[PDB]
Amino acid sequence: GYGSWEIDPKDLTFLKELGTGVVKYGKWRGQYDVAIKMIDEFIEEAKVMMNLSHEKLVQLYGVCTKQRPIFIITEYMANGCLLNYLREMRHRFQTQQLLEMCKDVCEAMEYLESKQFLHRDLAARNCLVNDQGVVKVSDFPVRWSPPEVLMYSKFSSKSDIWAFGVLMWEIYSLGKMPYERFTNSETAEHIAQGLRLYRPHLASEKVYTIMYSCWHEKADERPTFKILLSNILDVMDEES
Ligand SMILES: Cc1ccc(NC(=O)/C=C/c2ccccc2)cc1C(=O)Nc1cnc2[nH]c(-c3ccccc3)nc2c1
Repeated sequence: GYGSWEIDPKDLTFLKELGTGVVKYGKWRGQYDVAIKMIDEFIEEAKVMMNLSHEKLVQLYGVCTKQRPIFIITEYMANGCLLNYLREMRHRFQTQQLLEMCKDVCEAMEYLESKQFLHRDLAARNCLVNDQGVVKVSDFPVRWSPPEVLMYSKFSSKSDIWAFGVLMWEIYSLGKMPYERFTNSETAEHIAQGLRLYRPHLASEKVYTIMYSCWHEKADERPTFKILLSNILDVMDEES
């Protein structure tokens, strides 16, 4: 048994399909909006989620494991995927809020960092946005990877840092694909040569400094999420 995490499937009301396992929108005891994910490796995700809880991380509500198919149930993020939000919902946010989106993600990642947990696929496509426009972290990505990952499969806290910088770039470019004119192969070559993503027009020089610091050639020279959070706050205070 999964203790207090076990949900009675009878308490669920399915309403709409969200993405295809299969994720659906519904209500839990007719009161709470939820997302429901249908299918040992699948249940591994839930176990990870039972041990992680933060305001900017998509929250597990429970699991249905006594019935096939098995369900994983989370909070419902009304505005969907961050990538699509950036591309399709620009009428709903101003330039000042771009940094707030970065701060939301940075807070989630600082929490993960403190738990010595690696995300390994940080990108806008893996973030969700709620009804209030709050961004939360959810769940080969060459364009989000540092040279040591592409060359040696060297994953660390510093590979999440690199990926975060690319995410910041995604936000400030309003959801452009990083290295938009290159293939994955070309991107890897260019990254190894020390080429870096240009400054998006919406990014001030101080904002760009933050994202650029995430892309230092030497992993050990990249900041931590604790440092990045303080930098973002400082810029927020100066530019707002
Ligand atoms: C159901 C489910 C189960 C598990 C996970 N796993 C993690 O979040 C990982 C966390 C994590 C793990 C480790 C570390 C960090 C984070 C996610 C989900 C999940 O897709 N939830 C969801 C919520 N709201 C949504 N809104 C829309 C939408 C709305 C409108 C349009 C389109 C789409 N789709 C949604 C989907």
